[PDB]
Amino acid sequence: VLTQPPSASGTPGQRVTISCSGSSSNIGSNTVNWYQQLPGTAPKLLIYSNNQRPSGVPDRFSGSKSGTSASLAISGLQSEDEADYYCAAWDDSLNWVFGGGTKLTVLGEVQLVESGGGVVQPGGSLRLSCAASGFRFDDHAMHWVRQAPGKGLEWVSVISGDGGSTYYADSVKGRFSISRDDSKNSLYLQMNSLRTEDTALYYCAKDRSYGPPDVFNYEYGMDVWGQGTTVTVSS
Amino acid sequence: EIVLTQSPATLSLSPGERATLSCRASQSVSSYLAWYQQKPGQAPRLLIYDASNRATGIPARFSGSGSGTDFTLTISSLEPEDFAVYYCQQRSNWPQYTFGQGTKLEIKGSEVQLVESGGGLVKPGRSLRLSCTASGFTFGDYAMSWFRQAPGKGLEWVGFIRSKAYGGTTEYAASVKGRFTISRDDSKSIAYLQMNSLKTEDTAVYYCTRDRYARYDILTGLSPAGADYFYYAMDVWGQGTTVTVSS
Amino acid sequence: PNVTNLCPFHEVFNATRFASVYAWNRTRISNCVADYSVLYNFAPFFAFKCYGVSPTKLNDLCFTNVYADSFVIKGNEVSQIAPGQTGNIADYNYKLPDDFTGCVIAWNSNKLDSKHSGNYDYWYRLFRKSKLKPFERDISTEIYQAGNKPCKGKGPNCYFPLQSYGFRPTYGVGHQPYRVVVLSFELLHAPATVCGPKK
Repeated sequence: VLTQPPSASGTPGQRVTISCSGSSSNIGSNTVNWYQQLPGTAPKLLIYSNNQRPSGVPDRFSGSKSGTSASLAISGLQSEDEADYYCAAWDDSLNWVFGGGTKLTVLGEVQLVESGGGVVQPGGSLRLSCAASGFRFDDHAMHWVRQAPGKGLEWVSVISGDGGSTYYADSVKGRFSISRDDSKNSLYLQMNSLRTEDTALYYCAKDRSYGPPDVFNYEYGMDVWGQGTTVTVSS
Repeated sequence: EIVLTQSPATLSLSPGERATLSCRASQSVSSYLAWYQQKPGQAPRLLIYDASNRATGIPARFSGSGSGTDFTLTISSLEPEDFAVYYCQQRSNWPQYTFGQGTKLEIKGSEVQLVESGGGLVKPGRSLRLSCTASGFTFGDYAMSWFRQAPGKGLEWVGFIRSKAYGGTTEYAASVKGRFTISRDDSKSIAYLQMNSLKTEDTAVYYCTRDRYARYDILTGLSPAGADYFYYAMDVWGQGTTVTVSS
Repeated sequence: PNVTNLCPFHEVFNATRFASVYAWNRTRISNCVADYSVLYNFAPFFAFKCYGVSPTKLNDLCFTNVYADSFVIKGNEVSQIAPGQTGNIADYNYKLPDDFTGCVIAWNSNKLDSKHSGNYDYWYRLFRKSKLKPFERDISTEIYQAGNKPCKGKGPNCYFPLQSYGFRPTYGVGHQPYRVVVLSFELLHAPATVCGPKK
C-alpha cells in the first residue's frame, strides 16, 4: 500500500511537493508513476521512470525517488493544477498499487472507447469491451482500473502485449477474466459473481510498455485513458 | 553435376501386374533419393523419401529400395490408377536439386496449402513476377524452393530462398542466374519470383515448394519414418502457374 | 578520501558492439569504486531487476569482484533471464543459478541493432542435447544431427547450431533487439576490492 497525504494546498506561483511512502517491494524495487485526474475526466500520465515526462506534459512537473519514498514537485502552481494526484507502482506481490490520491487546492489520435456497463443483481454477470484505435495494439499492454463514485483509483487486471501473462487484483481473483483480440483491436473483461463493492467506474488504460510490469519494471505507465463505463450492482 | 537417368522410358503394364523402375546415380547420392508421382495436369506428389520411406498417405504397394548408385521403385499390386509419370530426385547438394527424365507408366500393354498467382502470356524481353501464398503452417520457419516443368519435359529447380533464421539468402540454377530474383515476405506469408529478361526457353509451369524446417528442436524427438516428421519436415507442393513466352 | 578509480561501466553499457547470446562477453570489474547511480545516466532502462540484493543499497555493500555479462536478445526472450527460468535462451544460451545475487538490466535497441534489410549478425543456439550449466558458454559450431544418419555438412537433416534473428525496424515489440547486462557479485575470502562510494 502506498501512503499519500490526504490533501495539499498552495497559492499560484509557489511549488508544492506531494509525498508517497511505500515498501521495499513496490518503490525502490520497481519504478513509480504519477497520474493527474481533473474533476470529471480520466487520469493523465504525468511521470514515468520516476523522473521522465511524456511529451504533452509541462516542465513544471518533476519526479524524485529516494529509497522507498517518492515525491512530485509542481513548480509555479496554476489554476489548472487543481486536481487529484495519485502515486502508482508495481508491487512484487504481482499487483498494481495506487497511493489513494492527494487532493490539491489552489488558493485564489489514440482513442479508447468502452462499452458493456449496466445494472445487475448481486451475483450476476457482465462483460465490458474496449475498442482501440491509432496505435499498434499488440505492442502495448492493457490495464483495467475501476474508481468508485467519489473515491480513489483501484487496479483490476492487466494483460501483456502477447496475451501470455495476465495478473488480477486480490479482490477480483477468481471472479474476473481478462482477454484481448489483436485481430479486431478489442479488450474484454468478463465479470462473474459481482458484489456490491464492484460498483465503480471502470477505465480502459493503455500501457506504454509491451511486456507485463514484473518483467519491464522500469518503463510501465498507463499512457492513454478512455471514457469509462458505469456498472451498478444493486438489489 | 550429378546426372540421374531412369532406365525405362515408357512402361506398359495392365492393372494387376508388377512394375519396376530404375534410376542410375552418376555418383553416390547415398539415401538422398526421392520418388514423385505426377498425373497429367496436376502437381507432383511425393511417394518415397530417403529411398526407403513411404509418404504418409500412399498405399503400402509402393516399395522403395536401393542404396548407393542404384535405386528401385516397386509397384506390386492391382495397380488400378498408377498411370502417371514417376521422377527420380536426389538431394545430395541440399540447395541444388536434379531430377530424372521421367518414366511413363501406361496402363495397357488439410489447411497446409500453397496457392500460386501470376503467370500468363508475356513477350520475350519483358518481365513477370510470380507469387506463392502460404497457408496452414508458420511461414518464416521454412525455406521455399521454386521448380519449373517445360511442356513435355521433366522437372528442374529454379531457385531457393532460405528462412530468416539462416540469413535468408538466395541460390539459383545456372540457367536462371542474374535473370531471376526470389524475394520473401514473412509478414503476409508470400514468396516472390521476379523474372527479368525472359526468353522462349522459359515456357514452363512454375511450382513453389516448402523446404527444410528451420526449427530442428522439434525434429529431434521425431522418428524419420513417423507421420509427424512428414507433416513438419517434408515437402508441400502447390498448383503451378503456366508462363507462356512467345512472339 | 577523494573518490578515485571509478569502475568503467561506460565501456559495458555504452559499447558500440554487443556480443551474441551464445557468445556473451564477460567483463571482470575489480579493484575500483562502483557508483551504481551513474547507471541511470547511460540510457533509459526498460528492466531493472535485482535478485538477492536491494538496488538502493548497492552502494553500501563491498564485493571482491563483479562480473558484467552483455548480450543481445529479442523482447519476448527478456523474461528468460531470471533464476529458474525455461526457454531456448535460458537453457541453451545463458542460464542463471537459482541463488543468483545480482541485477539484470535490459533496454530496447531497435535504433542501433536493427537494419532495414535485416541484421543477421546476431546468432542464438536454438537447441542442444544437454542444457547449459549456470554461467556456461558454448561456442562450438559443429553441425547438429537431427536425423539418424551421420552428417557430412549442411543438408536436409543437418543443421547449423546458430540461427540469426534478422532484426528489422518494422518488427513489433517482442521481436525487436534488446541489450541485456547481467551483474554478478562475488564474495570470496579475498579482500573486497569493489566497494561503494564513501561520503
